[PDB]
Amino acid sequence: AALTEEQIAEFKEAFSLFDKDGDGTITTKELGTVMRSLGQNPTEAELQDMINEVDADGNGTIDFPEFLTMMARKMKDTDSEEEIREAFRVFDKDGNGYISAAELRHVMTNLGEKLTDEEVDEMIREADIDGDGQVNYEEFVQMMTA
Amino acid sequence: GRKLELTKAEKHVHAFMMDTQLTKRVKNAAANVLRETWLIYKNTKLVKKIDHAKVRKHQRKFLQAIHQLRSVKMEQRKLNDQANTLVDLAKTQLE
Ligand SMILES: O=C1N=c2c(F)cccc2=C1NO
Ligand SMILES: [Ca+2]
Ligand SMILES: [Ca+2]
Repeated sequence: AALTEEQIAEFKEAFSLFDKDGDGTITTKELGTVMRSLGQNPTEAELQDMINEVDADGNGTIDFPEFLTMMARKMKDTDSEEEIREAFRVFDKDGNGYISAAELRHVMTNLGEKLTDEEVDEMIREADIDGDGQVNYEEFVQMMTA
Repeated sequence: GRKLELTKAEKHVHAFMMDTQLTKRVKNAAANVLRETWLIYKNTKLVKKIDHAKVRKHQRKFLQAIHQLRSVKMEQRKLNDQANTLVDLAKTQLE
């Protein structure tokens, strides 16, 4: 836990993502809004625990001091190679390590937020390493996380 | 910068026992695991005389307490990933 001056400054900008009304404190209500905008559905009790874990003085909200104190203890990151490969595996219909270019285009143009057909062409150009119209997604994910 | 990396999850499930409802749940369920393990063992290995109804009763209380502990542990895992979601969101300002 040793935040540089730079990280301290950019975590101030980070505070505003949570402090939705700018009053200097994060409430359970603001964390519910934030969490749901990330597509999660924490219960009231879970939101209370989020706050209470960080609220040093016990006034029910998180201020930037307590917020930054928590951040300092959680800076360590880890690579996501395997989680990403499992996301690809959701579309590996026959469980053979491969998704065809046509199926990748189908998935990417219809599910989630979607890509344009021009965007999927650039994706597939990188993903079909062998030019065989098939994507070995383990290898593709390894190249993107290399 | 961080590219595709995300906040690393803590080694083992450790957190959020400040909840005090989770902590009451762990204390009560764990003691009940201790209680029914002892009572099942006694009624199967320290009696001359296995009373199968006694054993069924404590088997039921045993699985209930074990699964309560499981339930708390999964809830702690959910809370940890919720908190790591917020840490990950804030770490995007480092980019
Ligand atoms: O418990 C938390 N509440 C947080 C928050 F608002 C922002 C960033 C991280 C947070 C936590 N980590 O454990
Ligand atoms: Ca606020
Ligand atoms: Ca506070």
